[PDB]
Amino acid sequence: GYIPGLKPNNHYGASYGEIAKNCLSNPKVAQNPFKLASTGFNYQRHDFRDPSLTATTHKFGAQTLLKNHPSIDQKSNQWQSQTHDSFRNPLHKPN
Amino acid sequence: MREIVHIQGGQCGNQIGAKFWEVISDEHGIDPTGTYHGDSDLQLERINVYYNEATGGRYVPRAILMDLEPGTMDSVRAGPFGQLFRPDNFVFGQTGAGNNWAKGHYTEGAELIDSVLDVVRKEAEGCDCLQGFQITHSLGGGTGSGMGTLLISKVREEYPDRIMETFSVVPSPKVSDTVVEPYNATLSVHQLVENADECMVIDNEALYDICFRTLKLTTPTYGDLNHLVSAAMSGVTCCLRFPGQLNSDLRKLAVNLIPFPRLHFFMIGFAPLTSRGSQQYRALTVPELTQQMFDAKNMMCAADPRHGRYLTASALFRGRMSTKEVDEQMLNVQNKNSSYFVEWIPNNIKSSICDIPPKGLKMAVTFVGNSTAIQEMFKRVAEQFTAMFRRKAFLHWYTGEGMDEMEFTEAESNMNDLVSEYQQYQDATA
Amino acid sequence: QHAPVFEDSQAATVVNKFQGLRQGTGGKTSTQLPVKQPFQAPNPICGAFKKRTIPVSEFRRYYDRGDLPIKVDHQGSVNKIIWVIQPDQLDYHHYLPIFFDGLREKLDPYRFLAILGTYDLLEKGSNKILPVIPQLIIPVKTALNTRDNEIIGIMLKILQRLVVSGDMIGEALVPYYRQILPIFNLYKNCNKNVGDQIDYGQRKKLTLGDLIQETLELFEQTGGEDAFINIKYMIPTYESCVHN
Amino acid sequence: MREVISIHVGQGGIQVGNACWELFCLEHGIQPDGQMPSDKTIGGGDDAFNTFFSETGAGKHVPRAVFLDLEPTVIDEVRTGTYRQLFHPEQLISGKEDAANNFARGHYTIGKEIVDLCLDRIRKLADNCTGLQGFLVFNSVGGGTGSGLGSLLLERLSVDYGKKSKLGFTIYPSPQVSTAVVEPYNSILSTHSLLEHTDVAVMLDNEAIYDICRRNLDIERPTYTNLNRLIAQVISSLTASLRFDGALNVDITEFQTNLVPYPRIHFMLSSYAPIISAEKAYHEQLSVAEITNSAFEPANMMAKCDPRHGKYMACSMMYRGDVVPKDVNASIATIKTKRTIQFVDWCPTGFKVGINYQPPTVVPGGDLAKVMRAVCMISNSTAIAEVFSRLDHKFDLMYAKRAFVHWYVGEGMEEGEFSEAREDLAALEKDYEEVGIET
Amino acid sequence: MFKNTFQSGFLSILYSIGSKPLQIWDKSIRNGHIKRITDQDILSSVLEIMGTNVSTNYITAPADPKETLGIKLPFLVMIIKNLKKYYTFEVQVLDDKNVRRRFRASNYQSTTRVKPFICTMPMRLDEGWNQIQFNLSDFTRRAYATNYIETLRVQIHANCRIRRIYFSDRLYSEEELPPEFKLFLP
Ligand SMILES: Nc1nc2c(ncn2[C@@H]2O[C@H](COP(=O)(O)OP(=O)(O)OP(=O)(O)O)[C@@H](O)[C@H]2O)c(=O)[nH]1
Ligand SMILES: Nc1nc2c(ncn2[C@@H]2O[C@H](COP(=O)(O)OP(=O)(O)O)[C@@H](O)[C@H]2O)c(=O)[nH]1
Ligand SMILES: [Mg+2]
Repeated sequence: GYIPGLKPNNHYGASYGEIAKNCLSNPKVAQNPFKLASTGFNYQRHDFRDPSLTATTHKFGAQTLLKNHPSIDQKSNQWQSQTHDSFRNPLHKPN
Repeated sequence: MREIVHIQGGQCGNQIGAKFWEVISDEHGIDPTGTYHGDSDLQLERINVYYNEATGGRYVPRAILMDLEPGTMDSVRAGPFGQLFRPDNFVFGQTGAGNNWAKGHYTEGAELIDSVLDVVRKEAEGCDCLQGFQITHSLGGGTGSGMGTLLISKVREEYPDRIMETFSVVPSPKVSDTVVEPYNATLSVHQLVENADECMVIDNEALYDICFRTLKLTTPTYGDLNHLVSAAMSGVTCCLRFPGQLNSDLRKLAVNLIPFPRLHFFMIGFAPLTSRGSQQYRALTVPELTQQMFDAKNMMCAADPRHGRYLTASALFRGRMSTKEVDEQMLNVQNKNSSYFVEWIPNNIKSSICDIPPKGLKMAVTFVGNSTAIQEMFKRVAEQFTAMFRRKAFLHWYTGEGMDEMEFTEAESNMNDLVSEYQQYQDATA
Repeated sequence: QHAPVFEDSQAATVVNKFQGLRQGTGGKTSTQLPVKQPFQAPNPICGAFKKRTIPVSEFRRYYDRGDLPIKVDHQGSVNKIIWVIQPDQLDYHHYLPIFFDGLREKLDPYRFLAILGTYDLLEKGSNKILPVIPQLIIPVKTALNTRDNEIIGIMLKILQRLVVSGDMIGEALVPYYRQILPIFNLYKNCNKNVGDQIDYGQRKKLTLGDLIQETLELFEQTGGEDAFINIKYMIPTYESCVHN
Repeated sequence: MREVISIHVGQGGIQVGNACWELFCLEHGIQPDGQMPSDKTIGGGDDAFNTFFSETGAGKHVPRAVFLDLEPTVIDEVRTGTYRQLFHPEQLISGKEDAANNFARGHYTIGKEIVDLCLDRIRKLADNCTGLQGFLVFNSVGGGTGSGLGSLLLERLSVDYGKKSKLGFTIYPSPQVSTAVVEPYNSILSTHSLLEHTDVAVMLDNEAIYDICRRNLDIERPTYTNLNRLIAQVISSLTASLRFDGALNVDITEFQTNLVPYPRIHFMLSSYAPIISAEKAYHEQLSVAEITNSAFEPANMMAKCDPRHGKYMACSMMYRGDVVPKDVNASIATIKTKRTIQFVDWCPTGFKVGINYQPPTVVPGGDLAKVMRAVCMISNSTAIAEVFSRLDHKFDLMYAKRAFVHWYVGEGMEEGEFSEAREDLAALEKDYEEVGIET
Repeated sequence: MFKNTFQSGFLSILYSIGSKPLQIWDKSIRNGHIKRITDQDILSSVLEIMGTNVSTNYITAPADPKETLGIKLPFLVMIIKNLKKYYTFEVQVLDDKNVRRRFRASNYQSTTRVKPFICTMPMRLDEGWNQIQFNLSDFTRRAYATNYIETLRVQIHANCRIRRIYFSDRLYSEEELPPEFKLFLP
């Protein structure tokens, strides 16, 4: 049932136990930036405003894309996977 | 290393590139003035293929804006990011081809093309190890059709071992822009095929259909059409400027898509491309990218892909994605349309991966496929041209500038012949 | 024409029980009920070998009004042509394009007056053929565009007689290879797999596949040094002949 | 006084070759910079670093490899990463223009400008070692650079050094899934050159591993980074006896003496087990008897070839871990009893058993979980006739109209070369059948 | 097949002049074509095979697998028009020790090596009608130093025309041969 991580955004290759661990333990998947209510009554307070528009016409008509994309973190696949020791020990388990 | 230079001509060529560099400029993070303002180490690792250095620290686009009239090249400078072009690169005449393929191919282009070739020589010589050229031009414009086509001919006489990529926009039957389109378009292909290492057909008709069915944007503008074509520009060289799991240069793509020496015409497409308002809802997950790749509407050319069978296709997947499901989807799309794929070339789908997405997306796919459909464009162009010739309509300008009536019929044999011979492999079986 | 009495058409094995309006696919949502197969597109075949519909040929226009001097004698068993004037003086550069335009014609007597006329010019003609080579391509090209077994066969007999007729004529066809060759690609391997059983097409070489090969070979020997290099760009299947 | 020189050619070799070193680097307490820490030393025995490393006198060490590739992008990545300090600067020899999958390009026209330098670097490393046992060569057949460079380098080596043994860990194209479109062409040519110049070459087809990954690790999103790692473990297995203590060891020279019945038939396919993730690796005993069962399970074979369609010639199946010899006796006997594994008539017993104690290591950040016992098998079976069977058939279709041919004839190679490869592959087809016929 | 049968002077495994030219032989063609015609060099019927993909097309001696064509005839000869394309022909032999030897001849190969199962060698075919007398006795003794008992199989691929195939049993000149075997000049 619905690992919030896998289907929505593609995850790079890894173990199913490890990949699942990373998602439900990270932030997000919670917290309301706008404070709308579950009942559906805080609706009239929020404005439902998307800040990804400027205008157009008479030159260019595409408009840039919404914040659902990466930046700054751009780094090849080789970087993430290959490193010597800057990762959690496979068998640490403090006791 | 393995750098490229850009030589573009015609008003269609000059404007189209202007959004081509602007799109390229942002990706590397080079601001209009020329001072680095990027964010990543990889951003500059391969700034040498398209950009050159000079004391002062700013970068130059290795292009030579060439056209036969002063308006176009004076205008492009004033545009945004319009300061990058080197003033010495500009070359232009003082008469104007007047949409006459004769003017830009025998009488006017010849006189001026002597110098423009010199700048081609200088830029080409400096590079470390030249790879090839990417030519932009529209076959419907006299000066563009003639001067652009005559420029390549001598170029093939000096660098026999370098690749030549040409982007042409052919006049579709639905919407036409010049009464003399069929004459100039028919002549051009006679020489482009024999000289160009690769030429990709682009149809204006498809774009306006694309802008509505997918974009749904109410008011498309000449910017909108340019944006889509520019995007596919980065696809062919997307992984050449970055590291990745599987490198793929222009030569490798050519080595795997041209079955026989006489077939070097392709058609392209871009994805994902979803309406502005409804962009937050879709899920960008591998299959959604591929299915949008093979749909008829997304195809950049007015020719219907499913009116013929694919001889081969190459998809340059780009971004972060596991290779296995990248490959598995390709296999699934090879049986489900088994008949639609020619059966004497087993396993006829090619794949590639690059790990640097542009600004605004997490995954995308650039499509370059060779399909039997393109016979529709040549026939339709062939049919109209054959109609105007029997009555000597509009012929009297070309004949007055050094040409003879015989020269056109020689073109007629070539255009149709390639039309028939293209379909010869469309029906052969084991 | 005739038509069967369609209505009386009968069926025997099928039973005469009628299901009626009462049916219903509801209430029995099992896992093996029949599923309608969705409509599917047919496999496109296109125009590999369809007829080409040869256009109007110039031959009749000249003979109809009496401008090509030629007569159909009958003294011999088979019609043998007689030249009105001794064919040495004729301006080959003028009429020669007219003749090969006749290759298309099949109806008598033009078709008979078409081929036989061509042969005579190339036999006695020795040196004045060469200047006419550039203009000879146009009539022949579409003829190879006919895609008709009767039409295509004769020219192959025509071509062989064309090249070795005069010295140095063979090489001049090399730069024109880009136009004559195309058609040869299609029929290269259309032969009959009769096997051990004998093939009697010996007296009449109507086997299209075999006829082609002998045509290409004769070109390269007479083509010269550049005979082989250009050929490979049109029909890949060819294998070097002059070279060991 | 024992050593081996590693050669990586082509991106497929380089990327997998990159993988094979992290496993080798960790297995002896050498950090990426190459310097052994003065504290926290785990070293059992001495000279263990000598099998693949050479001392620099004080401090760090060096790898015994030479990387070759004409595409700067793949090579340039390593020199800017976290292993820059490891390799010797002037052994990553590379060019400027890509091979472009034209097998002739890397073997007649473009390759000749780099092969000369590559051999000279080989001369320098030959003198440094004492009694070199053999070379390990990695390359992906499906590429001209790997296929083109591999043939040229091997032929030069076979004449330069002589009788020394060489091993090739190739990666052949899959039955249905293949990335390139010209892979069939360069496959036939490659085997022609590699059949007459190599001692032992194994099969590592990509498609099979994808099935290997899915069944056990339970991961539907694999990538080449995970793929290559699995080959790393098998790389470690084949060499466990050259740098460690044991009860019954095997030398590399004892491979051309137990696994190749005839000079021609020397293609063998591997299999690895167990590979159980950390999420499930600790709910079973992993007995020696049961583990060897997974070794011969048809699905886990290293390549997409079902062994059940043929004979089993000889399986020099190795061990690492906590294996007592008495248990191995019970494992070999049980395999012969089963009726689904049938051998040849002229090979009564076809097992060469080996044992080593140093247990497999765990590479951080990977997928594998730690285990006690591991068995890697190098098995020669008559089923390999299939892989060559399909490859030859594919070649027939494309060359009937000889499409794609004219991109090669322009590289200077004679036309007759393409047909000649068919004689080598086709003739090989008739040989397997003759080996298996009962007399 | 042909065992316990007399073999002294001549043996006509294959021929072209007859009601049924090929009954013992078996055919398997995928892209080629098989037929017979009259040749312009020698006025007689000759069997011809042409095609591409030299390896795919062939015609085998034994009717089906799993049997033998053992013959004690010391020599092998064969008449073939030189078509000036790819050409091959291979035979398999049995030595004193129970081993299987097959020799394959190629016109398009210039380098030869012996091998435990295959021993390649080049040829040269001249224009005009020609005949080749493959020794089959010294060659086997020059590659493996093991005498030859019999020849197991004779195989001919495509791109050639053959009038007759026969085994010599001793060196024969033009004079000795009866009228039939001799190839009378046009
Ligand atoms: N096992 C494995 N195989 C790979 C990997 N990357 C590519 N391949 C194989 O390599 C084949 C294509 O060749 P490439 O790896 O792209 O490189 P190449 O063969 O050396 O040829 P070039 O790229 O021109 O240098 C594909 O068919 C894959 O099977 C990888 O990361 N792991
Ligand atoms: N993509 C794009 N194409 C354009 C634009 N404006 C014109 N065109 C194309 O340019 C063609 C006409 O080119 P033309 O001006 O005659 O070329 P010239 O003769 O060299 O100046 C038409 O077919 C249009 O499709 C534009 O803003 N964007
Ligand atoms: Mg490469």
